[PDB]
Amino acid sequence: LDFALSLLRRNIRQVQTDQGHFTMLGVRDRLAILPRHSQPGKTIWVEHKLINVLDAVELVDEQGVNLELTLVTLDTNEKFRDVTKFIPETITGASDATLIINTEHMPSMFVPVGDVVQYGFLNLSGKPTHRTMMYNFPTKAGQAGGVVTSVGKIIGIHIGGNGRQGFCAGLKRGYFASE
Amino acid sequence: GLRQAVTQ
Repeated sequence: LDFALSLLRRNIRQVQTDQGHFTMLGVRDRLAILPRHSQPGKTIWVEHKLINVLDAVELVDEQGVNLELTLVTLDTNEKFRDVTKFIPETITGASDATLIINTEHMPSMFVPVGDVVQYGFLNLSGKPTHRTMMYNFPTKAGQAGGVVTSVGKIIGIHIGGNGRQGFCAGLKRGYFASE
Repeated sequence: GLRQAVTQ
């Protein structure tokens, strides 16, 4: 739990948008990631501070299909320690993953989702979505944005669920290539 | 009715 513990403290923040409470992973410097349906926009609340969003990029694939990820550049002096090195180069499943959740309503919470498998296509609330992975755990509302970790790796971001299963958007280190 | 889920 050392990794998940250090990642929560250094990198994972309680967040609010117009869509409600979400978990947010700071990736490096002022770059952070959120589930697309959180619709950050121009501003978000990070730990009850109203922050300006300088940039928001919604990840889609070459065909323009939703990946349910939104990269945000925050207007803050605070820098996140670089965790891109814990993000695998290709979207990979895992064994015994821990879903890390951190919102005002569900603070500092570890969820034993278990195995994480390649899933692919998912119709998330009527929206076609690609590159998703799945875990057989009854995830619930308010857990979106949750960080899926396994053996020192950050493999996904929780985005949805169907009652008995949880889904995350796969994480590639390539998403975070510098400019 | 497969491959379905809702945002959470």
